[PDB]
Amino acid sequence: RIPQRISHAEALKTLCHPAIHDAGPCLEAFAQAGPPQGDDRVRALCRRE
Amino acid sequence: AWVRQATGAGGPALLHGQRATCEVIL
Repeated sequence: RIPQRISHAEALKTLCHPAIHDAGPCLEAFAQAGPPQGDDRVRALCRRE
Repeated sequence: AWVRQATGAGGPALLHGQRATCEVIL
């Protein structure tokens, strides 16, 4: 029973990692599964960007 | 087409068991 603290700045090794901010695989996973079949979703498919 | 899109337009996911409910407006 020795008190042990954990927080953001102690977790900062993995928080400040470049593969966290790298959403390359997250890009490709978002590109694999297309739009689901919802009445909201088919309408929300529109041009803006 | 809005109301069913507002909600709910043997499922695969069940950790505990079967489930029941009902509703009375009071």
